[PDB]
Amino acid sequence: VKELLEAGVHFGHERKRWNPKFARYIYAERNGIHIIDLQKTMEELERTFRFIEDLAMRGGTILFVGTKKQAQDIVRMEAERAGMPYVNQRWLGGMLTNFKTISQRVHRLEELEALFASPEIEERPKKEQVRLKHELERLQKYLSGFRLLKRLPDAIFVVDPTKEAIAVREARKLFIPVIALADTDSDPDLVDYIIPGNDDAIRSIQLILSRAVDLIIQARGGVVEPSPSYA
RNA sequence: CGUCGUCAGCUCGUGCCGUGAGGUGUUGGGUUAAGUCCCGCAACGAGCGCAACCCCCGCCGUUAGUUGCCAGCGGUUCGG
Ligand SMILES: [Mg+2]
Ligand SMILES: [Mg+2]
Ligand SMILES: [Mg+2]
Ligand SMILES: [Mg+2]
Ligand SMILES: [Mg+2]
Ligand SMILES: [Mg+2]
Ligand SMILES: [Mg+2]
Ligand SMILES: [Mg+2]
Ligand SMILES: [Mg+2]
Ligand SMILES: [Mg+2]
Ligand SMILES: [Mg+2]
Repeated sequence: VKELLEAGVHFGHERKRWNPKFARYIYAERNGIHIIDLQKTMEELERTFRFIEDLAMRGGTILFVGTKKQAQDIVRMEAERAGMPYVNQRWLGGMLTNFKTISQRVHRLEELEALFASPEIEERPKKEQVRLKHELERLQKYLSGFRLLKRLPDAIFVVDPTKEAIAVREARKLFIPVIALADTDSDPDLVDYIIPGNDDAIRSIQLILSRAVDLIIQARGGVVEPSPSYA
């Protein structure tokens, strides 16, 4: 499932703005930039995917987090495709560590879908319609990929662990294992199942997250053919 | 009951940070009469306050016509 010229796709990036624990995943540094050893990326993609597989084939949830503008859209696609939750927009504080309270907000979200499907009163004032609807779009913006989470994920997949340090933090306090793609600006030891690759180029964000979702469906019940990628 | 003070404020739940007192939220940019609302945010909500719901005055309509009103008719002791 794994493919090999991801070299055409990413080979990583970032100049000495690096974290030095990431030393082991580096072949050399080129155009004043850290160049990620793909042979290591391989060793890892395997061991990571093995974990991913077992989790799919036991029907266990993955939380997908990415909000850096680059990996932003491709998590709505790729996660819906896996029929799994994600946070696309802002990563609210305490989503895992204070789950039940955050979710108490999704009941509100549902409750608006129900109320605003119609009618059960449109004899409520004009302002209130406006007010309530504005709220509705709101929850929808952050909470959309979140509602699929009815229980604490059995794992979480993150695009930038540095950028999503809070996320990795919340998981570790819960023992929720962490999967992440991570370029050279990252603390490796902080990840359980790790994908040492460029995390800023959508070429790469694409390949890795897709093949992830692919392995997710392929072992879950079915197989599928190409999914959406912006050029 | 006064007062600060009709001032925009004071807290809480759980989360997070801190050995701890405590912090966060309630800070921050814009806006408002206002913790008023907007956006941003390790917070996410909730409460007592703000506001709204009640009374008065301003415009209009309807229900009413006496003890109140008199526009036109008729009388009119000259006082609807
Ligand atoms: Mg980065
Ligand atoms: Mg607290
Ligand atoms: Mg201290
Ligand atoms: Mg503590
Ligand atoms: Mg406290
Ligand atoms: Mg205060
Ligand atoms: Mg305070
Ligand atoms: Mg302010
Ligand atoms: Mg005031
Ligand atoms: Mg308020
Ligand atoms: Mg705030």
